[PDB]
Amino acid sequence: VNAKQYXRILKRRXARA
Amino acid sequence: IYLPIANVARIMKNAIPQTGKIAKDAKECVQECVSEFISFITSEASERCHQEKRKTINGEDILFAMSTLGFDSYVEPLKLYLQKFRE
Amino acid sequence: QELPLARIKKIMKLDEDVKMISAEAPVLFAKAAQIFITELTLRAWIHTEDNKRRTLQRNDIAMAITKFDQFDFLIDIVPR
Repeated sequence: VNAKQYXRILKRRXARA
Repeated sequence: IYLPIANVARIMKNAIPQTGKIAKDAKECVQECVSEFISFITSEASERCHQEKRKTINGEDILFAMSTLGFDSYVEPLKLYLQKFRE
Repeated sequence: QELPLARIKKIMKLDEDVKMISAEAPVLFAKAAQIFITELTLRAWIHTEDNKRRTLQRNDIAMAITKFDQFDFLIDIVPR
């Protein structure tokens, strides 16, 4: 993964739900 | 929820050969991508402003989030752009 | 050649964690968006040309997103 982005990607994914 | 299709399209147009073409669904795609970019960076900034118990996301916060998230290349041009504002 | 701040601000306000936004923040996003669109578009065009077309297609953007780790955040937005 993109270490710098991965946390935020998953947080964004969770949010879209 | 999206930036104007016309504005998106103009910026895309300037990036390709003068005789290149762009499908409408490609433009829409870019609209969606741009909104996610803004929301992605904004989310990072909003979390860190809340944790620090600050109520306002400022320009510096956006710049820091961009740095944090690997958009390091954006920071200097954005600083220069903002300085040119403000002047 | 400069974007609408009002729309940028509205997009920011979608996020329920966001409270107040300083005046300059949308300005920064206006420039950032232009940089981003330029780079995303250039990268999509690669796949356009590789496919021997002169028309940039959604498929080219999806493909470009998988080739650049900076675009990982879009993988969900533009399914390959």
